[PDB]
Amino acid sequence: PSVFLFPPKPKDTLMISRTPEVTCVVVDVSHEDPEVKFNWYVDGVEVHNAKTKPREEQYNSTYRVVSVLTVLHQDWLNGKEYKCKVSNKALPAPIEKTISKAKGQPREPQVYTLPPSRDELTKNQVSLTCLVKGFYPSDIAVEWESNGQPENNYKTTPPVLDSDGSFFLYSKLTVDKSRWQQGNVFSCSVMHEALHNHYTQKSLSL
Amino acid sequence: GPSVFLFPPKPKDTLMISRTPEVTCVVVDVSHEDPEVKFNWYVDGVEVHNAKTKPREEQYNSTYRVVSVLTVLHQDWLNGKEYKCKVSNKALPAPIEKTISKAKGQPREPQVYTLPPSRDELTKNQVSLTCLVKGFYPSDIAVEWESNGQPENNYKTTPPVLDSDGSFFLYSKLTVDKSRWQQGNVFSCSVMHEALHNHYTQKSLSL
Ligand SMILES: *[C@@H]1O[C@H](CO[C@H]2O[C@@H](C)[C@@H](O)[C@@H](O)[C@@H]2O)[C@@H](O[C@@H]2O[C@H](CO)[C@@H](O[C@@H]3O[C@H](CO[C@H]4O[C@H](CO)[C@@H](O)[C@H](O)[C@@H]4O[C@@H]4O[C@H](CO)[C@@H](O[C@@H]5O[C@H](CO)[C@H](O)[C@H](O)[C@H]5O)[C@H](O)[C@H]4NC(C)=O)[C@@H](O)[C@H](O[C@H]4O[C@H](CO)[C@@H](O)[C@H](O[C@@H]5O[C@H](CO)[C@@H](O)[C@H](O)[C@H]5NC(C)=O)[C@@H]4O)[C@@H]3O)[C@H](O)[C@H]2NC(C)=O)[C@H](O)[C@H]1NC(C)=O
Ligand SMILES: *[C@@H]1O[C@H](CO[C@@H]2O[C@@H](C)[C@@H](O)[C@@H](O)[C@@H]2O)[C@@H](O[C@@H]2O[C@H](CO)[C@@H](O[C@@H]3O[C@H](CO[C@H]4O[C@H](CO)[C@@H](O)[C@H](O)[C@@H]4O[C@@H]4O[C@H](CO)[C@@H](O)[C@H](O)[C@H]4NC(C)=O)[C@@H](O)[C@H](O[C@H]4O[C@H](CO)[C@@H](O)[C@H](O)[C@@H]4O)[C@@H]3O)[C@H](O)[C@H]2NC(C)=O)[C@H](O)[C@H]1NC(C)=O
Repeated sequence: PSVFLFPPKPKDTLMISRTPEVTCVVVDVSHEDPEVKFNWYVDGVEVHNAKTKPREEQYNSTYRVVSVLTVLHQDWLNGKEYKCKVSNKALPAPIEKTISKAKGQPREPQVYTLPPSRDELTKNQVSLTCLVKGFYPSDIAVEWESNGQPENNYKTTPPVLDSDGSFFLYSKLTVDKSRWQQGNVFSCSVMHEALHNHYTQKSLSL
Repeated sequence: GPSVFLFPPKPKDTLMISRTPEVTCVVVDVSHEDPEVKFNWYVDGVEVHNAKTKPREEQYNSTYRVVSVLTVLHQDWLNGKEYKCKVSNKALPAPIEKTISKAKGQPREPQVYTLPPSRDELTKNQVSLTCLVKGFYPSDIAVEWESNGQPENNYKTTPPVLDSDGSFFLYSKLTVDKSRWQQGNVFSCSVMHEALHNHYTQKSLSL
């Protein structure tokens, strides 16, 4: 049996309206031993808010038991430490897995929008590029809009550790060349904890 | 018991006949009770005997580590031949087998575009030169920066990202002093991929 611990979504922790949560996933539970017990602690103090989602039966005669704990936005952003304690009959000793936010001074991202290369103008579609660099930690959310409507044909690279100790990434939005040439306005939206109101956007148009 | 890992060649090694592409089979957690290890190599299911096995190395956790390296032909790898490493040990109920090959699928030619720094970034001491590569399959690729015939140092490249059409794309960012950019120096982004003619292409960028 193995224990995995997953952090909340960056967008959930940056907006008060949303609900962030820490997920503790237990895999490779055998048929003979389906009993799994969960204990949650926050900086040592034990909490009792966790809930256990229904367990799945996978393609190899095992079970995946998942426990979810809701966290406060400010506790996570302050660097509080969350640990998941798992006990099972097959285990010799209880397993403890620990997670928290990355430590360090947060740094404000810089957002630049880049128009399509002149070479790409011969194609039927063009690439709109959003460059975000110099931010820390790596938790971040990027979205594209146009006239207040979310564009959906975009892909974002994972954060990459830059040479100065910060992170950078690129986001690529693909639109029809006709939409670009007509003067439409496209925006790149960035959410990070070091930004004022955790939000900024840069526009891009011909 | 022992665990087996199988590593593919480096992309530059398969794309240039001057270099030597290799496939590495690694066996870890070999106990002192049964330190003997045997390797059997198979190319498309046919056994080969030109592999080089290196003497076992004792790790500080009281376990041995044995490595076997097979040299491959460039055209064999690019044609999708499967390579199989078979590891035999007396502590194993059965031999362990691992197979590796190039990703299946029709190759697609990369498109390379160079993007100048954003006008907003010109207020900084450092500016960002962006190289965009998209539409390539498989994801094995090499991206390098150079200027005036000499390689550049301060560049980073993102991992390949699966796009919406089933092909890959990535970005490479070169960081230079604004003074060098504004003086008209020419920076070029060179890309190595199997779908390219001569496996090499180059796109320049300057002011
Ligand atoms: C028998 O079957 C078992 C189950 O069957 C399934 O498993 C597969 C075989 C597959 O074929 C399935 O078809 C099959 O049904 C199987 O159990 C396997 O075991 C695997 C390992 O043995 C394990 O792989 C690991 O996966 C994790 C992450 O897994 C997530 O992502 C995958 C996709 O990549 C998802 O498919 C999966 O469901 C998991 O989902 C993520 O977790 C949650 C839950 O969804 C999400 O978070 C929440 O999301 C919600 C919304 O959905 C909310 O947003 C909420 O707020 C969130 O919290 C999360 O988003 C999901 N992810 C995504 C993308 O959506 C990988 O991380 C593992 O990679 C490891 O790689 C190295 C190599 O060892 C490890 O070292 C490393 O560990 C850590 O690395 C850190 C580095 O940063 C380091 O700091 C740590 O110290 C280090 N830890 C340790 C201990 O070293 C990584 O962990 C790895 O690939 C499979 O996930 C698991 N199955 C399932 C279903 O989970 C058995 O193997 C199989 N065989 C046998 C013999 O039993
Ligand atoms: C006893 O100790 C062994 C050696 O550890 C070292 O020595 C001891 C004394 C300590 O000092 C250690 O701190 C020290 O590290 C352990 O062996 C290790 O076992 C683990 C698994 O149990 C192996 O992890 C696997 O690593 C794969 C990648 O490994 C490459 O990259 C490593 C750096 O990140 C590098 O250290 C490796 O040597 C290897 O390097 C590549 O080698 C090839 C061929 O030589 C080259 O072509 C590449 O260019 C090299 N690349 C680089 C970057 O250098 C992972 O891919 C792999 O993950 C895969 O499998 C897991 C399942 O386990 C999947 O979940 C995952 O998705 C993925 O598919 C895995 O993590 C590790 O490599 C071993 N170390 C060595 C040196 O071989 C023993 O485990 C330990 N025994 C016990 C009981 O503890």
